[PDB]
Amino acid sequence: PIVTNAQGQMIHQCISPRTLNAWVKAVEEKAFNPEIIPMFMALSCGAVPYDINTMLNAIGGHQGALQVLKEVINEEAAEWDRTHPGQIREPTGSDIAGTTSTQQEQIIWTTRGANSIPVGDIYRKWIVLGLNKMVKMYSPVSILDIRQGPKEPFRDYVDRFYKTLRAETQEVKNAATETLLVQNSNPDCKQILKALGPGATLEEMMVACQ
Amino acid sequence: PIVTNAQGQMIHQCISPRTLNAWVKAVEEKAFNPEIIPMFMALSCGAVPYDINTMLNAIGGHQGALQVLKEVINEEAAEWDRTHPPPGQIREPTGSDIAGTTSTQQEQIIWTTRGANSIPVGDIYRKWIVLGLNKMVKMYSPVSILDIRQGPKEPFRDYVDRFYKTLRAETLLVQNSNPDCKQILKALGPGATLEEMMVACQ
Amino acid sequence: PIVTNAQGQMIHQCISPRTLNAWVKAVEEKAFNPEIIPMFMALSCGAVPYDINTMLNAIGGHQGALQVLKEVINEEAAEWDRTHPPGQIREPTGSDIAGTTSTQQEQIIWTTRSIPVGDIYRKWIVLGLNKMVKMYSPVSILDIRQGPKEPFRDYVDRFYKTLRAETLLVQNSNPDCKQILKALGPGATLEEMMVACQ
Amino acid sequence: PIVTNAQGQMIHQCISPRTLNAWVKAVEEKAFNPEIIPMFMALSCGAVPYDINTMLNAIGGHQGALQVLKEVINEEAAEWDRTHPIREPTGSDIAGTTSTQQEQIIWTTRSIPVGDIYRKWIVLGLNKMVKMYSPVSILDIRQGPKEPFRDYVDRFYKTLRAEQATQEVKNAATETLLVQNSNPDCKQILKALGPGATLEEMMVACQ
Amino acid sequence: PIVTNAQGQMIHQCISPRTLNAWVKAVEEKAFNPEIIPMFMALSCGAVPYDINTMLNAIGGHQGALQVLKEVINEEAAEWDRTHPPGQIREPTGSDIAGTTSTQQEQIIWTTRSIPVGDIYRKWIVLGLNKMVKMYSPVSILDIRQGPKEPFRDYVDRFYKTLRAETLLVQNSNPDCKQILKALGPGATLEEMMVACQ
Amino acid sequence: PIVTNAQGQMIHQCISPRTLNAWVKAVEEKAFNPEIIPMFMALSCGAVPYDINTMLNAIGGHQGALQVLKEVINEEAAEWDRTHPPGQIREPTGSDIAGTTSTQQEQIIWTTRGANSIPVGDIYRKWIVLGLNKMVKMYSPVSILDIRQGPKEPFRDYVDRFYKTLRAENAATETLLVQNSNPDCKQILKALGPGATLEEMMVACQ
Repeated sequence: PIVTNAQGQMIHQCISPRTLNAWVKAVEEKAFNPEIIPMFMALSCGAVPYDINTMLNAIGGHQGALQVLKEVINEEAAEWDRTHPGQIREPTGSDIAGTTSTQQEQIIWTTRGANSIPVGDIYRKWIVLGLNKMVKMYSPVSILDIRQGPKEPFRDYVDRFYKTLRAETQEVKNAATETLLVQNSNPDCKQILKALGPGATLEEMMVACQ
Repeated sequence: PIVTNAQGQMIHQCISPRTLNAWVKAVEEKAFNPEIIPMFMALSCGAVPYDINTMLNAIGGHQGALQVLKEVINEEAAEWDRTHPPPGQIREPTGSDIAGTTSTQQEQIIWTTRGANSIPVGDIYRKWIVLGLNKMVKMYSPVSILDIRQGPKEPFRDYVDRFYKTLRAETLLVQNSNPDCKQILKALGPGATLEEMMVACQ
Repeated sequence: PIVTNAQGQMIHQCISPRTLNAWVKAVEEKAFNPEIIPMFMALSCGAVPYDINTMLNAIGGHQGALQVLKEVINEEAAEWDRTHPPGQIREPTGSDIAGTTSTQQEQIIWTTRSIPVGDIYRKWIVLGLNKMVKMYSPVSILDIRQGPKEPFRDYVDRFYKTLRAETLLVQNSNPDCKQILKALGPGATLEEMMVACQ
Repeated sequence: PIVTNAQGQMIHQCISPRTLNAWVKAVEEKAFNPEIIPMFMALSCGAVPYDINTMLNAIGGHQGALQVLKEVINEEAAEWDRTHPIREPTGSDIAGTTSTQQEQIIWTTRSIPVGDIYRKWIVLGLNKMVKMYSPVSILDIRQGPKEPFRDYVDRFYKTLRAEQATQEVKNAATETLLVQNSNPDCKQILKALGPGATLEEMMVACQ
Repeated sequence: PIVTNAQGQMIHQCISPRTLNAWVKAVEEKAFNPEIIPMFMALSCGAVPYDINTMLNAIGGHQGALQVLKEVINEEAAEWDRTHPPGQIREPTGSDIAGTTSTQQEQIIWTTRSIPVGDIYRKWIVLGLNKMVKMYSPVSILDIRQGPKEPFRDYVDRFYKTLRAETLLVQNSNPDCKQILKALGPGATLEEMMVACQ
Repeated sequence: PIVTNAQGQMIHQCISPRTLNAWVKAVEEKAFNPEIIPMFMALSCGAVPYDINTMLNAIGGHQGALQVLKEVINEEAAEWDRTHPPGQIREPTGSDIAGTTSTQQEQIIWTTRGANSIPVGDIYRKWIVLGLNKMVKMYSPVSILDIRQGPKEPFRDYVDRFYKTLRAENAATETLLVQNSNPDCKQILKALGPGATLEEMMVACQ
């Protein structure tokens, strides 16, 4: 990340061994479940591209997934260059990816006074795009084929419903609640849920199926 | 959270990996047992809404539960906007600004640390989530206080813990005690403390 | 706890997640053995009643034990109210010291004005915890007798562990040691006893 | 690393016990898998050559590996002295063998980044070790008859990372083998997607 | 320990959960082997008697050992009162230094006026711990004899391990080394002895 | 170590529970393998002799090794006194640098004085590393001559045992490495000609 010294200058601070190991453990445990996105965003908070590359390269397995991320980064870096053909140069696509830029150069870009480019946040946005492709990828089933098992508790069916929905806005969710959640529930709950009338909250539904 | 830099300015500090894992492990282990409420309040203490959403979004399972929280948060945000109707300075925070959905890290700090009309969006948003979390504690409570009956050979100590654990999730203690203790408990006369009861059944 | 900001004002500081887990693990690991009393006192050091309630409420199990504590707290709060009947803070009631009817800020004003509401509430809880330590004590000190081939070292530790939860040491010692201990007369130090039985 | 004391002077900072043990555990756990390179670069971040030698010398096993590193360091030290005839730092000064902590700070804070240069040399030796402990060749990575393409892709790029470790400009032509060594059911699907399809498009079409 | 607030005054700082567990784990793991002495001095470094009693009281087992320590503390406290008989603070008694009749604040003023009551009380406890280290020493130095096929290096470690709890080294060595050791003449260092017995 | 208080004065700061346990665990796990030397220098960095003695005395086993160290410390302290015969501190003797006859405060004044600053902390660390090296060679069981590749041992593992033993005692002679390899590799290794790097050798025996 970036920090200010006693002198008031913007200097680089190395990513901590704790944060790096926390990221390694997260990818090993949480695979590419939807919660890997906020885990990445939290651990990469305030990081410059130099720090972020350390995180990605430190992952041991999942090398096919990391290859998908690196492909996505090249696409976004190319799109950047397309719209962006003793002072500091303007950052290229590879400069934002930290592959052709140094720690110090990345700090100058984020903290300069005129035309401040947050290269850290942009590169984080590129990686979230690749992670979203992987999160969508390890969830095969679509929200339409999420039907409550004959002897599945309604609590657990609701979690599979919204987990799958998460892998895919706030409003497109509300279209699935009143048309797919009630439709795909098992016959024991569909009778009870339709008996609560329209406009019932999700809380009122989960209690009525307990 | 918020911290002061070397110059004395109020700047954002990212939530620590320690705190984040402590909250993630807590939800994994404690489901929505009653003790999840004080854990959130302790771990999110001093957090801005940006930090708090990271905690909620880091949860892996319980996505149906989190949707109940999002309903409660929107309801409370509506109450805010209703009682807080809408160049150069920051805007006045809306309901969604306190929920951190339409406001940034910097804006949240400006609201909390400004000398004029300091609105603590972090504490307000924590209050909204505790309301949603309280709804979940009742929901994952399996047993009713009535089906907690002492086993024929169950120690009274362990029976008392299952009794008050169930009571926590949402004259009766003596009725549901096993036949051996019921004779002993009624023999202690009225007004006996829980200490006296646990000793007389050991 | 309480801290001073850059302006020099008394403000509330959140109990640390480390300290909270230390208390949670202590209750999980040390049950209600006698050493839970110093553990509570150390981990709740400098805490206002708001902080202490976070500690008690964070415990998952042991709810029967916590119910005994709240009975003790109500009794002590009543004793407070009995002896303590515009623009300034009210005088704290029993429940204000228990943090149930008082806020974080009110608790700081009381302590830093000069009524230490934090330490008083700790005294009430230690009183309740003492009742639980005696309660989970399985064996009575009278039924602590030295095994036939038990070393005097281990018997003494097992003896005083029981004594901690709530002339007899020499009586319940094995036959080999009682002769040696009675031959030293009464008033010999425990060092002299432990050396003479090794 | 280098830090400023209360007076504002550049003084040596002792490497922390946390960082040192993290590196010790990393070598114990990660052997010479490819991810040992980022571990070293992250844990040696901001380090002077004095600090870096403490990390290398703290390793318990793998003494044959360190001898490969020490050969590589001497090879790079010779190249340095050849192109570069306090004093001005020699090749051995960057390795921290003939220079002191204070001298290394003077060089870095003028400006020759002796810490970063010596890290660059050690990454060269560690890359040689990553390639060496790589068991399987990329040619013998073929998709199983009932192996899911997802799992085949991960074994493929695990192996591919291990042998392109010692390469400066990585050879992107080798990935074509992924389609060649894939099982007959997916090769039909992959040849049906034509060349230039992204790895995402391949992994979706084989699930 | 003692710290200075923003105003520059000496105020009490509570012992950290990290330090307290380090002390609890140490006594659990290292029993009363000789290395418990330096462990205590490091973990109780800078502590006032209030802090030190927290450490001792947090120990769960070893209650017979702690009972010997508390005996020694009273003896030293009596010796203090023996040699140390309005508006300002009283002069500290033996029990005041032991933290049994003195508060956190009183202890700090004494040290920060002087009298290092923390260091004195640590010194008294080291006396009791030394009595315990000698007491849990099982074997005497004479029954530490080099095995017939024991390497001299390993014999030396058992020799000085036992010797630490409370010219002989050469006597108790096996016949194979005694020939070599006596043949090196007197005044040879222990280093020289270990090379000649390898 | 030494730190500055709010007043700006040089005062002693107690060694951290983290560092001390790290040192205790290090000696328990790493015995007297060569890697014990870096652990000591890193964990004792910035320490005064008072702190360092706390580290040594906290070690539970290896009391014969510590007895060798105390001889070496006394030997080096004598060398100091031989070459180093009203209001401020005395000048430090050999035993003062070993922390046996000097206090915490005395050690700090010596290290932090502007004029004639004697770094008693670093000097005593040098004496102990000298003794610890003697123990590293001593727990080295085998001599470099009896390190021969097993009949079915992979050359990789033989190289590690070779240089581990060599580290315990700058000769820089690899003539034994090729000589003591098993007959299958010696044929291949001698066939690579002189001047081949260790990388090329380890690759050619895989």
